[PDB]
Amino acid sequence: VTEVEIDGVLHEYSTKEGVQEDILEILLNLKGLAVRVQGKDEVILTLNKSGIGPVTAADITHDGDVEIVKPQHVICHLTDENASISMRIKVQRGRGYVPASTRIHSEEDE
Amino acid sequence: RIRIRLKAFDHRLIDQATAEIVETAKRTGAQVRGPIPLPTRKERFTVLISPHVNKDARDQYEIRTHLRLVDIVEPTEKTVDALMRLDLAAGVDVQISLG
Amino acid sequence: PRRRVIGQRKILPDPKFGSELLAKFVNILMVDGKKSTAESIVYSALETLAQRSGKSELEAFEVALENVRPTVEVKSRRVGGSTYQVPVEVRPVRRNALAMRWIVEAARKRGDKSMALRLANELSDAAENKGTAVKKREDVHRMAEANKAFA
Amino acid sequence: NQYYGTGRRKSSAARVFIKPGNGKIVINQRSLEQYFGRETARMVVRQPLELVDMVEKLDLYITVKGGGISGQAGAIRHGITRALMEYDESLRSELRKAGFVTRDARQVERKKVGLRKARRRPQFSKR
Amino acid sequence: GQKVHPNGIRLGIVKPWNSTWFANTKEFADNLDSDFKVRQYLTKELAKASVSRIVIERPAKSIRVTIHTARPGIVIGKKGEDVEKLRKVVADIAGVPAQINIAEVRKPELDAKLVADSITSQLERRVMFRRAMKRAVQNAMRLGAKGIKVEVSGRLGGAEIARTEWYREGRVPLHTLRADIDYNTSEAHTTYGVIGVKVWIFKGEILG
Amino acid sequence: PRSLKKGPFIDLHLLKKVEKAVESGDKKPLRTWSRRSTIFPNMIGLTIAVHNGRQHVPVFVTDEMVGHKLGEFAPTRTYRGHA
Amino acid sequence: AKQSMKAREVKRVALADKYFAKRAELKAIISDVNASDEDRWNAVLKLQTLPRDSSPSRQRNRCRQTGRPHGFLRKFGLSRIKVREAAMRGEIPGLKKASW
RNA sequence: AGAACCUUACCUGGUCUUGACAUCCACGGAAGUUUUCAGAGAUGAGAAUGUGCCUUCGGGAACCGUGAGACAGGUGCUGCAUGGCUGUCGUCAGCUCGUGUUGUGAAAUGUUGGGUUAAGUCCCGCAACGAGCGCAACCCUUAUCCUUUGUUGCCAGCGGUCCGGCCGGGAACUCAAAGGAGACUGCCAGUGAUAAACUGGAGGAAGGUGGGGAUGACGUCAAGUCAUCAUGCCCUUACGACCAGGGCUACACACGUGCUACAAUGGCGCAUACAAAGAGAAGCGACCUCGCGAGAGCAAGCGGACCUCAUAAAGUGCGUCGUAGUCCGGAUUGGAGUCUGCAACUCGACUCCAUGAAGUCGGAAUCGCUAGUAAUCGUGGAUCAGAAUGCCACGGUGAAUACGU
Repeated sequence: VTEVEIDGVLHEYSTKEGVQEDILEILLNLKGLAVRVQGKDEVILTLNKSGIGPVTAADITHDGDVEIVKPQHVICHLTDENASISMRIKVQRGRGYVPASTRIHSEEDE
Repeated sequence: RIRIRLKAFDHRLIDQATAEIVETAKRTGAQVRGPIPLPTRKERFTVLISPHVNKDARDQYEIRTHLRLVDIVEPTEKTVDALMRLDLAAGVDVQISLG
Repeated sequence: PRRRVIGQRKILPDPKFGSELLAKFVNILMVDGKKSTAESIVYSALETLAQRSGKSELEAFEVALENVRPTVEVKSRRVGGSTYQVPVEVRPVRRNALAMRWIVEAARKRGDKSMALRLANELSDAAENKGTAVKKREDVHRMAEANKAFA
Repeated sequence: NQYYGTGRRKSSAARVFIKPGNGKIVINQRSLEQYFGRETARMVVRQPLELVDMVEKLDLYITVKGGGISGQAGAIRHGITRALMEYDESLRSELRKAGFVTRDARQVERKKVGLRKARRRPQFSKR
Repeated sequence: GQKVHPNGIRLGIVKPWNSTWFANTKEFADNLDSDFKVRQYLTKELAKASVSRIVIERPAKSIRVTIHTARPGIVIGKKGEDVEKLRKVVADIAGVPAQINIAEVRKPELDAKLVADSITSQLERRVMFRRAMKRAVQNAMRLGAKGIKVEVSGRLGGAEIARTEWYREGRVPLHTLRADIDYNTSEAHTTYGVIGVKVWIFKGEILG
Repeated sequence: PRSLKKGPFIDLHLLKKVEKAVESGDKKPLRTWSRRSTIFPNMIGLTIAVHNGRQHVPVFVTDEMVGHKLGEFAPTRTYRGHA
Repeated sequence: AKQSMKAREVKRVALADKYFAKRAELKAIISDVNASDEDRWNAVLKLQTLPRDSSPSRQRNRCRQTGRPHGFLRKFGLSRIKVREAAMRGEIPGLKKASW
């Protein structure tokens, strides 16, 4: 996971309506994710879910060439039934460790 | 068999789409027919370019609609469904048709 | 033109006799790019002509042509106040063409019914040394003779 | 065994096949005399063969599409030439001399805005 | 009206399209109309925000707008407050689900349209047109444009007889198709009349 | 002319007026703009002032005028001569 | 074009939208050879009664931006002049200058 | 890139005046839905249904109604106030600048000169040295090849046959796109100033910019357009708005651009062959049935390499006419009708039967075209209910001539 895009958010240190984990907790639990793409080298997934209960990794509306190999990876704990969450993840492919500070100016595509 | 009609204005984009579709097909199912290029529609237009009058003054535009016919011979359980989540790049109208 | 002389384009010989000249003649005859009809007409003319004069189809035609070819034509220089027509020796390629053209013109003029027939008649006349094309040729020559002082 | 050459001239596209035989020409399941009513066309299709004495030696099956008659004939001729080239590869020079190896690239010039045709400009007047 | 439009001649090669969608003859006109509307709205809204290029892209009955702007901060406002607001109106305009993206324009002195806009603004607030033009040219050059041209036309300094003046610097090849020529235009609605500003900015040649 | 299957054309209002006139047995001229209206057998005897664009011109209907239209007997343009 | 003209056009369009079902039906009735004469007559008269602006052959195709009646194109819904502008700007997808 | 109505901006009448089109409040009513008489219509008067999103209830946002004004509206004037867009010389090879130098200076030089080129193209020289915009190249298309992928496209070799690629199939060929290769005076000889080049030839599908298109320098014409659009005085119970009818189609005449002719290289009749490129859902409409025909009825196939428009015509073969104002020519007019359309009177197209003008190659003069060009033959498209001989496209056949300045 490289870029996470949640709707109705300002920064990662805010909080959201209807969830348990805070947004830094959500970003950590998304950093632990294990994805296996086949054809492309950069894909965009989608997670949309409402209702009371935990948000597994098995709730992501998969495409054809992406395979999420951990169907019990928890991300959120939605508590309000009127709460919703719609995040759009971006999954690149590389090696080593490239962090946010160096990837703050390295990124060319404005 | 699933016939797939890709239509787009940009040819490169269309090509990219086609490849992607093939990839999607080939991992899940087996015996993808192939990316067959149909004839391109070159819909031309002439217009007078003056605001008022000068009739020999003209611009001749066109829109090149490209066609790609991809066919899938064996629709399995896994394969057909894979396209639902697998949306293609924008500016490429796809048209799947089983049988 | 000013800049560059160009090589004359390739001409196919006619299917019946295998002749370049004949083909050229046919082309000259032709109108509205209806080549086939024109060629048929030409053939008809030849056949009738052949029947009339004996010989061959081609040979007779050649003979006819020979009696209408101009040795010398004139051109207008006009360097002075009034115009002076000057004679000039007309080249092999051109002379042949001119005769053919004249013949065609004569045929067009002529009061007989079918085109082919008219053409045949013209050819016959040429062979004998009477008719329209021959007259034209004579006139051309005559003019040249008159203006022989200029050279 | 059958040898082959593609023919093309104007909007015509001939598919000439050369085989060893007696010299019978078939164009779209019709004889040369049936298909080409025109003598000129016939001549053009026979030209290359005439040039290199193989009229009696080889049969040729043809199928041609597109264009008119003359164009079609030309295409056929071209195809034949190609076939010959493929087959012998020592008759090339003769063909070149003739002018049959050359694809006649003359297409019809497009109509151009302003003009009535490819080059015919409309009638001009100062007044 | 001598010259061909520099963007328009290059759409197949080095320049891309703004509206990027497919549609059949049925829905195409409507789509175009929608695009026109939304774009118009955006221009009206984000006038004070320096906006260069609106790129519309609609897949699967849902419109994706991409606003290229020099300062995202004024277009976004507070994080997801202004953008969100924009989105619903865009959707309304279209009649479909909307999605607004905002691209940040690096080097607004090299973006031609932006420059033109700036010039227009200057003209409106009664500066010496010539000095503005000079500034435009100079700045671009400083920033690393291979070349720039700007042209302004009509009622310059409120003069009765209209004229055009233009400043070029560096190289601005227009006949060369592979040249990245960012062209754009604007109009200063002054007290004496309109003053049209054209500007060509040559980023460099593309090799492919 | 109009198709035979469609029938003849007359403006509804005009027709109504004609009917009224017939009922009455009056011979005061009916001013009308329907130049496109065909003349009918029942209209014979009536004066009907047809518009010519400018003014209403009186047309006493006759047995011969039936198949024709009202605009045929109310010329619009007014050319006398060039000299 | 004027605003007024545009408004008129819009009105016409609206009318067309409204009265389509009825008008079409009437037309069908008129056509239908296997039908009564009186009925046909009624239909013909009925049609007359309906508003004129209800006809689709009344409404003129104008440019969607400027309302210019002439020089129109159907695919784009725009007059030539505007279409060209759009093309130049990149606003019409796929459209570029053609040469052959 | 299409005037019956509409369009329409004009005329005649009939009407409206915060208005047909917007924003704003005030307050009367949910919007809207159906129907009635008068009227040319615009409009002016009636009968049925509904009360949705929310209220410490002075009410609201959509959508009608009325009055006030703020304003709307103007295809009204100025293109000699303008922007934008366009023509034009001219796709003509030119037009400039910086720094240096020359001249009191306007200016010059570069940019001239020797050659050469399609080219201010390139070389060589030289008080110039450099640079930019243009001349070229990059882009599309067309001409040859290769790779990839083969249906709705193809059928070389295989088997079957209703002798139809139609059905097993085959992936060859055509064709279809996508990606590469190829042409650069690169190779050879001579001429040339130890050059740039030129002349020829070899190969090659293509040869010297291969053919065609797009591309239009600085500028010129106070060139065109305020009626596309935008934009810096005038009208505002009317130079604004609605309506019906008429006009834009008038006709002593003059000019422009086209079509069709005057015939036998032809007309007519019967048979019969070979295209390309396009369009199509309020759409293209097979087959079959009826109609002399335009068409009508029924009604599949098809958002389309599949189905439809859709028979290409000139051509070819056989017959006839035999140089006549004709079996040339079709105008004109009468009758009767078909389709579109509320509606074909003014004023549509097409059909059938009749009618059968002028015209026998055109005065002075005057235009186009150098090749797949002209000439001629059909085909399609846009606008478009309908309405092209125009415009924009497509292929068929297919010349003549260029000595030269």
